[PDB]
Amino acid sequence: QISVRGLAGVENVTELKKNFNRHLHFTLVKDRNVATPRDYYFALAHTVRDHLVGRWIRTQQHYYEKDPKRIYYLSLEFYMGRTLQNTMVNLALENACDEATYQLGLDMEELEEIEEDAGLGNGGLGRLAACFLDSMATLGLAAYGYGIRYEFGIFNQKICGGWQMEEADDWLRYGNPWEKARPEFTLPVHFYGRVEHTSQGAKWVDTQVVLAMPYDTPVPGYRNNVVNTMRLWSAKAPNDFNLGYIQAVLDRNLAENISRVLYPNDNFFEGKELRLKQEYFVVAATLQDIIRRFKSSTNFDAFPDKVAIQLNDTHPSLAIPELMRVLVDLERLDWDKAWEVTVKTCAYTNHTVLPEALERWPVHLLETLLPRHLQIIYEINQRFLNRVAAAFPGDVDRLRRMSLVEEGAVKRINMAHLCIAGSHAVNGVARIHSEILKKTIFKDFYELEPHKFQNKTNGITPRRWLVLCNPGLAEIIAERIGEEYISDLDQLRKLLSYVDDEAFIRDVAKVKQENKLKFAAYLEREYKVHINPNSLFDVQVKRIHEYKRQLLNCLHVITLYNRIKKEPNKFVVPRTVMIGGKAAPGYHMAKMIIKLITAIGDVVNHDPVVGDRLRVIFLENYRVSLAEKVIPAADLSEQISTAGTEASGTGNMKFMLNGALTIGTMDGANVEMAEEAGEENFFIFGMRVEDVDRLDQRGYNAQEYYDRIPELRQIIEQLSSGFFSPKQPDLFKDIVNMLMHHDRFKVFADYEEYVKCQERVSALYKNPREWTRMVIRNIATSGKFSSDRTIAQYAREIWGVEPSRQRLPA
Amino acid sequence: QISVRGLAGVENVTELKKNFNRHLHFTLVKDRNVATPRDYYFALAHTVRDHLVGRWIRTQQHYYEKDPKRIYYLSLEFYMGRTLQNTMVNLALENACDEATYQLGLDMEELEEIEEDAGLGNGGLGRLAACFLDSMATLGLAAYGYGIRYEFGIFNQKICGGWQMEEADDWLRYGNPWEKARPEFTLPVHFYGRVEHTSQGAKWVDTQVVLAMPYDTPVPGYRNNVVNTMRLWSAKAPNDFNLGYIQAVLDRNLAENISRVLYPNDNFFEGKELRLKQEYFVVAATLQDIIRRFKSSTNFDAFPDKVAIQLNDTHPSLAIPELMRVLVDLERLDWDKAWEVTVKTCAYTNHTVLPEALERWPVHLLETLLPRHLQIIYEINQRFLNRVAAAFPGDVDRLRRMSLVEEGAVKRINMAHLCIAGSHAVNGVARIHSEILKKTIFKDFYELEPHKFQNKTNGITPRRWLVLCNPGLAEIIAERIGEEYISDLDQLRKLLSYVDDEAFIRDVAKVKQENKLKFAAYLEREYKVHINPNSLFDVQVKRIHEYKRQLLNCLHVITLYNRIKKEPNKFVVPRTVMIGGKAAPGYHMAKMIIKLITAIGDVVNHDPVVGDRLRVIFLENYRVSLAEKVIPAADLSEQISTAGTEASGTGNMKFMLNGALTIGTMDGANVEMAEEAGEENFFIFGMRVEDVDRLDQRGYNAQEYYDRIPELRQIIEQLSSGFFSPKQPDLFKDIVNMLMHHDRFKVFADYEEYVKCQERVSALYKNPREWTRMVIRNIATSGKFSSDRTIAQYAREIWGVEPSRQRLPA
Ligand SMILES: OC[C@H]1O[C@@H](c2ncc(-c3ccccc3)[nH]2)[C@H](O)[C@@H](O)[C@@H]1O
Ligand SMILES: OC[C@H]1O[C@@H](c2ncc(-c3ccccc3)[nH]2)[C@H](O)[C@@H](O)[C@@H]1O
Ligand SMILES: *Cc1c(COP(=O)(O)O)cnc(C)c1O
Ligand SMILES: *Cc1c(COP(=O)(O)O)cnc(C)c1O
Repeated sequence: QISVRGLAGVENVTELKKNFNRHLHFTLVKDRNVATPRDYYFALAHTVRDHLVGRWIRTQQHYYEKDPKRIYYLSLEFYMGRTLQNTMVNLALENACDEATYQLGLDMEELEEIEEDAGLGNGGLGRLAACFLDSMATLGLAAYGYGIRYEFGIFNQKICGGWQMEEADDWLRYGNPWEKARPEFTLPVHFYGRVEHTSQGAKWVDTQVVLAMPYDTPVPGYRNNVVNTMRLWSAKAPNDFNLGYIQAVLDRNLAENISRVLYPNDNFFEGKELRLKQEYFVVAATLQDIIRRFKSSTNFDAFPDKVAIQLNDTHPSLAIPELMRVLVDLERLDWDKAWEVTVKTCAYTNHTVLPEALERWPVHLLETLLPRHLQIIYEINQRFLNRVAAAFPGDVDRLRRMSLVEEGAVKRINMAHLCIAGSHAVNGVARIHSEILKKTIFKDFYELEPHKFQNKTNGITPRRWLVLCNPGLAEIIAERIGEEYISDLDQLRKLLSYVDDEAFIRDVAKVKQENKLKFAAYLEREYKVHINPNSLFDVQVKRIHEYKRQLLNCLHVITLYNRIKKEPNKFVVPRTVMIGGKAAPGYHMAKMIIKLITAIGDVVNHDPVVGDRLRVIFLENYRVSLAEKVIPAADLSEQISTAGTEASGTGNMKFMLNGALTIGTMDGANVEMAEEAGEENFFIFGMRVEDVDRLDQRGYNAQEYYDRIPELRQIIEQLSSGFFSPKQPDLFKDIVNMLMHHDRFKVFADYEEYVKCQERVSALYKNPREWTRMVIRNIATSGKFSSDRTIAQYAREIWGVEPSRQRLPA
Repeated sequence: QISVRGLAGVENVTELKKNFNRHLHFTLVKDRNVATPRDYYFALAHTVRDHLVGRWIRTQQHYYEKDPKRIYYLSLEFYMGRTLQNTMVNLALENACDEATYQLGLDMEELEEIEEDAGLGNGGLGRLAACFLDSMATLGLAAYGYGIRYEFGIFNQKICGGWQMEEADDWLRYGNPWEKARPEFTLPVHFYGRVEHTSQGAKWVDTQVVLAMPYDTPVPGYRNNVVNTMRLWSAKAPNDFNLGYIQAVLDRNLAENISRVLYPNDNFFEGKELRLKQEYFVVAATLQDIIRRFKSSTNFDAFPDKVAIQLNDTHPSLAIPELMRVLVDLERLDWDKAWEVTVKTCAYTNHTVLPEALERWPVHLLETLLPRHLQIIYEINQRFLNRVAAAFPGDVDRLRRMSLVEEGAVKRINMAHLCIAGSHAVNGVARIHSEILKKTIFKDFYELEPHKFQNKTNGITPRRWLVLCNPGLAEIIAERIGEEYISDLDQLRKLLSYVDDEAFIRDVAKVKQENKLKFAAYLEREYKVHINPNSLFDVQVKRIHEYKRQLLNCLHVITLYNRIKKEPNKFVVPRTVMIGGKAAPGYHMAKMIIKLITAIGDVVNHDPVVGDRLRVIFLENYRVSLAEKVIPAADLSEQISTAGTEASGTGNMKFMLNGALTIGTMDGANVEMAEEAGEENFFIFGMRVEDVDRLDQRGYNAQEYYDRIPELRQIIEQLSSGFFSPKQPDLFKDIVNMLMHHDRFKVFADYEEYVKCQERVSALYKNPREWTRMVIRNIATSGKFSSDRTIAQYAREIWGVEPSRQRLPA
């Protein structure tokens, strides 16, 4: 059908059809008389998977022979989404599979919808890791993603009576065809125990053992025949575990719980023992695998030449003391030499400055769980602080500020400080964020070792986030500039030559309109909700958080509603306002925000005076597969975090690539997006970081805004009085109280500028041609935000390896 | 190589080789440079499995079209053992696979040893169910085995310092290629709750739900292209289960524990809640499946014409009240009609008369777990006792004896009484056992309904238990009488014509000698133990129990040792005495017996005066795969249970078929074995059932035997004084005390006759030709003990269906 989807050759189509039938019979043990759509999905998945195998084996053989430097990306989260379409895209099989299934009487798009997301992450951080794996394969790096195979990923969200309910994501129920269990490479991981000091070193003894069993998933690069590995560990009890008899067998669940469930907090630290066990489990199993592979190449001098470990935030920070443990206690290196190797091997990426998100573990937990690691951390701390003391003599407050050990009621270890001390490079994830790190929370460290600090602005893969989810847009682009841009996104700059081209303008607008119709149909079909596809699609999709300010959007929506009710017969640009995202189950305020959004919808969507000029929809169960549907359909991307709080954002980049305009604060990567596109082509509003600092210095008083802005006072009085909750008039009192007296994120301070900026959005939407021209200017300058760019920078500036676009032989 | 193993055609061998290579690459994702023997085993298993698929689909299609009466065999245990060789045997692929693997440079026997037993049973009862499934497929019956897929089967036994240790049997660790998960046919099962009485019937409400997910395993018939199904249920929590958040997800293990582990008791009742949950889980899921299949053929009159349910002991007895529940509460049949259907559908097999093995559940457990079922059982009981009262008016003691409800400290439900009331047929498992049932524990029921009571003497499948484990013997038989006997074992009678044939005599003895050499090599290789292959191999393998009297064997062994020490320079026939079997983990006396056997070995095996004239070996981890090795190697089969205690025995039959002579009491099927072969060709000793009754009437006094038999007194004094435990002289005091004062199984009473009979064994072994002739007379008369005979009797006399030997098309 469309060019970028590859060839449908007769030989290939014939072969796919016979292999589909073979799997249906032999693999699934079904015949066509009783097979369901799910069986058909599985038959196609196995058929496509077979095409990965030769390339997977050959890639891994190639790395064994050539022995390149290996990159190990450690993360507690990999938010992969679905695999079938991505695999077809990267192997150039999409049109052939479409044809084959068509000839068998099946609709491939319908089969694609059966696949479960692999939801092994919370949001941005987990999805970044997934985009990174795609880029590393596409750039030919010998890279491995290491994580935990959670039995239950991020919960499925149901909305009941306007409230979030959680249900378990039993994603493995029907089986996962994309992983390969590797029980033969199972490794032991130790917990608890005690340390004995002998004549020749410390010994960690009397430990409890849990086994780590690996499952490998292939990660195909884009049309280069490279297939890298994501290895995820699963917890298993040893067979003599607890070994009256029946109870001992049932108690194996105590060990196996380590990999049972993903902690569902986004940008928040919950200091529970089970989470710490997860963090050590992934690190301990991974490092044995790394060392095994290194020895199969005595001399650890070369370790940093052959190994890079990248820590995705502090979650795998125990890699640092674990590597020291292994080198010192087991390989018998002297401390100084072990430390040199460790520092040169490890690098740390910071993804947040919010204090409630920073990991600070109680010493007593580490003392009990990981006694040798605590000893090592103390020794690291003493030696580090000796360096600080020599560099800044007499500066005793610096010593307390920089210590890895925080004093107080409960002593804690600051894991971010540990990562900086033990890494040769520390980066933030957007230019403003990296600058904030050097100016504020890591200022002391930057003064001591300025060379360590870098920036690596985040990106997204244009395979998943354009070609896969928006084939219509990919095609009209390819018609003009060819296909090379899919792995070299900077080529989209060539589209600036088409900003006055009437045909291109028409095609860009038609693709958006088709995406909007398709999404509006999806809504009716799966959720019996009826929306106007000619309205402006105004979307904020992301995790629910105070700092992301879904509440500010809410205030705007109520303002629009009140303005309509005040002058019903005046024309306003029609909007469909869509807000979606999950709240952490324990985060009461975030759950209240969801209820507020649905409550606003209940009033607005049923007011006959409003008609279809304003609709407010809560998009349930936002996840990667839903992002792939809604983002291509959006007109306006809401990126409205308080300046200084969103380290980067990546949803922002997805919307830019897909032909939405952005309304946003100068926060995270929004700053670089505006710089690339031009400030004239971006709807920027609100306080900058320096304005937030000025407000904090004199003191934020929300009452001042309430007193001076009548439209804002009206809304607060409506909330307080029960206008949006007639049967429970005091329902939103927690929200009002927070806004009025302890709002850390200054919602009222950006309200006026936000509403005024939204008026400018509506004015531009009234002129379709000029709206579309501004869109073309955004799409054309989105190239910087490819994760191929990001990964090439990590490769050259941190890992010391050169990317390659050269094909392996097929 | 050998005839009965089928053809090795060039086309077939070529095809097997290419499919082996295909699976190795695509299924296992390995190349030949890194593949291990385990990968090679899996490649062969997938290759052989592919040959089952077409026949499996076609068989099940055939039953859908023809709609025969379906037989459902319900059991808590299916002791399947390994599947690879059995599958090759039944599909006539053994020689082709041997050739294919040979050409690939692999030894197929070595690959076969990698497969784990499916150990989903304790011993005889579980293995009977497995032999039955093989026979039902071989006889063309539309039969389904339904059970529980335990995550952990019977424990692996380790011997440490002479003591049994248990370790978990993690049989699924590397995956099970023989099962097919069928998550799409998952069914709900209810627990707890309460009963509400409405205008139109009872309602069971407020229940907790656990899901039952089926896994299907193919059961191939012998060369008839029939492939039946064994469906095993696995417990899954619903996704809203318990739905702070993390704990709710972790607590899913509470529901999933139902299928976690097999209770490891043989012929013993442990009345625990988890066991009751297992019993209901299998019954409830199975009956929904049965009813679904029946409706896909409103009129339940025809149900008994289309369905037979066979209860393997009382473990699935809840089928009776569950079927009533469904028919009355859900389908709204009147009680009398529902009862008629239930009785005509269900049949019960009893496998034990030991009081400690009979299931009697406390009413309070059923009250809490299964409140509606208790109500139904009470109603069954009232209506049944009304029938008793009308038949035997005024006999009030009969009413109390026959009641389903046992009065006492705790009221209990007698499940055997429930099964008899609700079944149209009740059978024992050997003629003497069936007679005991009518004379003793079920006498009252027999008087009320004599027509219900039958006998079905047990059997064993000659596919696994001759062709597979003893190909050498199968071959020399086939050379004389052809291959037809493998599915018509009565043809072995033709071998009586060869009892004076010098060539046949030589071949039978050579096959035994080769089996003994092979087993002696296995011992050294895997357990560094050195045995004399010219000695008489004297073997007792079976679960450790007081009633099976491993202790009586022990007394004989010590007697032989003491006789040697008394006259060292006299000739005695050399013996290797092998005893193996698992003890239930909670069964203290059985664990002490294991320790006694190893302690005797420690003394005997290291006494230089004994030399290699007597060796005592404890065979560790006895299980189906070990039985397949040791049974072909045995000379003498020890079947020495106290008369009246072993309902049938099936090991006895395995030894007979494989060329061992039997020393045994007249118990269980030993009686029929002696009758078939001739008493002259069997070493029979000891009390008959009527002698045991006479002793019980006057009172068993063990001291009398101690006082009159000096050889016996010597042994007891050795045990008591610490001769077999120097460092712990009082180690065996529990054993001595039991023997002397509370031996329910009268070990001393059979001692003299046993020792004298063993002397006759030794005398015959000195004459190889006459020993071998007696062997031929046993093998030749073993035909009755095929489970094909057994199943044809169930089919004709209980289920009302005709067996068929006709091939389905391939
Ligand atoms: O760099 C990728 C993204 O990482 C998010 C992130 N930081 C910390 C976490 C986090 C902490 C604890 C548990 C789970 C996730 N998540 C930031 O909020 C985004 O701005 C950023 O675009
Ligand atoms: O009929 C097959 C075999 O069944 C055994 C048996 N009866 C009850 C059980 C039993 C009870 C509770 C839990 C597990 C197993 N096992 C008998 O002891 C054998 O004689 C007989 O040959
Ligand atoms: C991209 C993405 C995110 C991150 O969005 P932000 O707006 O940067 O927070 C979160 N969730 C899902 C499912 C995503 O695809
Ligand atoms: C046949 C068999 C049994 C039953 O043996 P009996 O001597 O009848 O108790 C027990 N266990 C295994 C592994 C068997 O193969």
